[PDB]
Amino acid sequence: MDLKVVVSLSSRLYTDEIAKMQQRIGCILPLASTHGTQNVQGLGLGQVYSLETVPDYVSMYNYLSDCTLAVLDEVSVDSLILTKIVPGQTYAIKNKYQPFFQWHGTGSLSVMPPVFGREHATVKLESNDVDIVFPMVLPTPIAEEVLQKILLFNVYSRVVVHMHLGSVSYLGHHYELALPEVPGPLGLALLDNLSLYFCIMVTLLPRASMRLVRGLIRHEHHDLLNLFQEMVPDEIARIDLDDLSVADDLSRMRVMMTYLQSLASLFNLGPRLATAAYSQETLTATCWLR
Amino acid sequence: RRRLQRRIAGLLPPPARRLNISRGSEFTRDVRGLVEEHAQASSLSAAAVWRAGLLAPGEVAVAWSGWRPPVFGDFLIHASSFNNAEATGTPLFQFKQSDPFSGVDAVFTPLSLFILMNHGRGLTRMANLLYDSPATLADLVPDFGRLVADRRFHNFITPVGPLVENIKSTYLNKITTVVHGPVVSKAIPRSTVKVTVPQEAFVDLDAWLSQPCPADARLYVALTYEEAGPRFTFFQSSRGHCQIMNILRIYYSPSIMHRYAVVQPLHIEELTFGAVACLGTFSATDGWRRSAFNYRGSSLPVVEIDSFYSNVSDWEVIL
Amino acid sequence: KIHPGVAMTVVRTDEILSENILFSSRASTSMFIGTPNVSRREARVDAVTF
Repeated sequence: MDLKVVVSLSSRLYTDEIAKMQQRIGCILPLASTHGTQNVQGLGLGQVYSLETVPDYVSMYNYLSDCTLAVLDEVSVDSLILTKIVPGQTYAIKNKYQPFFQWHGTGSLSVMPPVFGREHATVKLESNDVDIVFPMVLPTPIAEEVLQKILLFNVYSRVVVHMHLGSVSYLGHHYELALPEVPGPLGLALLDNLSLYFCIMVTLLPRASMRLVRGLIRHEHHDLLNLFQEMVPDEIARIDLDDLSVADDLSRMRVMMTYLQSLASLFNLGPRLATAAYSQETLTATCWLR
Repeated sequence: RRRLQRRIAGLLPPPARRLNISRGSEFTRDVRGLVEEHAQASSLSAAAVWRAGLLAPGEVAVAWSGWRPPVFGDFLIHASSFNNAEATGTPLFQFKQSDPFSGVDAVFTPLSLFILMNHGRGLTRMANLLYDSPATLADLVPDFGRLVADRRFHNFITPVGPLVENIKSTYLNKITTVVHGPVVSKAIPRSTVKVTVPQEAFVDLDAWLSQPCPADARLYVALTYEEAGPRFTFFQSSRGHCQIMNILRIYYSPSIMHRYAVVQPLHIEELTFGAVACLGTFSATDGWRRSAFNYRGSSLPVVEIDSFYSNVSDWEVIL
Repeated sequence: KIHPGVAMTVVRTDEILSENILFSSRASTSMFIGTPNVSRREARVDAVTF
């Protein structure tokens, strides 16, 4: 099978953009179509993430998941060669992301809208008077940490602590990420579906486990418990008055475990990449699309 | 160590990716060797089998190519639980019977699966024309009403994908369905097969919204629980599963408060508003050409998803 | 139907379907013709796309 997509530039290219883009070789880029040749419009997330001041991260996630994915290896004047990514094929993905994320052995990569500033992963192509941004790729635990930090900022907008939420921490380095104030009705719709799931959880949450955890905090202390600061919550006082029965606990768990699969799969936004055999000396890995 | 050179000669050549053709009317042997994909069914001669090359390991080669061989799950159903005038390309649904040692399964096509919903309360005209008695289908599920009443009907039915071949037996019908792979028929003229789903049961989700177009737009099934009897709708979309759950919640937003208003959820299990499952992908450009489906009397409108690629998943609950 | 104290200048635009005539001098632009190679894009399940 032959997966080569060449993108024709509508004008020439100055030498500084040539020098900048040849540094950006091997990164994951999105595409508009899956056809043979395309123009510079429709490449990158810059069409939906414009040169503006208010981002929208979840619509960027939608634009990432809806379109296909590719990798940029050969770049010259007037022309630059891309290699598509289709399910069923394996690829090599190099680690040319300037927030230098050390990759775990045989974990799973995840693409990402550029959270570390627009100017960080952007090539200004003034020759074709447009902009190409480069979507971030970083591992899945850091991905979920960034995503839940984004949504917790979106929900703690209306309350106030800021530096302890809008800045990720890694073994390699701690980073800061750009924060908007409103993600629009699509971010509110993600919070809508999250609160829908959450309120039906607290309808159907089991009561044997609360009766465990009351006596467990009053008996034991752990890193899994010291966040309560050795204080029982009030709903533990006004909930554990009831008796403990097996049948409705099983009937609660038989729907709780069904719902939590959907709640995980709602956080599957953005294409995922289950890679294999990452080497810390080549800065690449054998990957494929899950 | 020179035999290793012959081994690497026998192992090297990939499928031809590029080919500098010159003219079209010449029809060179090299472009034929690019475009010739080996067959799967041939006449029975050892020279004919050798040219067909079916003895090659895994994939076919005359003494890897981005192509997958399809698997063919086999089923057994009673002859009255199925109509032999079903289309070839129609998806099927297995209902797990309750006996420990079974042998004979229970498969429902959506036309047959409709009359498990209507009896107890156009398209329904044909569903009553083909499967005339609901009583011949109301018993393959033993306890339908209790299983709807506690809303654990979706985790009992796993989709098996589209149908291929129906050897019309007398009593115990044997059907072959593709659970996975390129859906293609096992016929001696190997004709193409197009998966059909009836039109009134199938609402588009693309044009329901009324620039990024991928090649693989998936097809989703969805069982939904209604107080007017549960429904099986189908969905075509070019989105991710993350998008499919949110846009399906927004699509089912009238029906959830419809069920909330008519039936209060007295227990804790009625709150599940059905689930979805990816039935697989197909071509996003040439998708869903309409067609007609005749029985001896009537004709329902029916879509035809052409050149389908079957891939079943589990159930993710709508809520 | 009584005039206000302030007038206006109605600007508008008009699209016109014209037939343009393209003229160029002989041997203006040398070019190079490549090799028209074919390729194999996608193996959809019943149909391949070249």
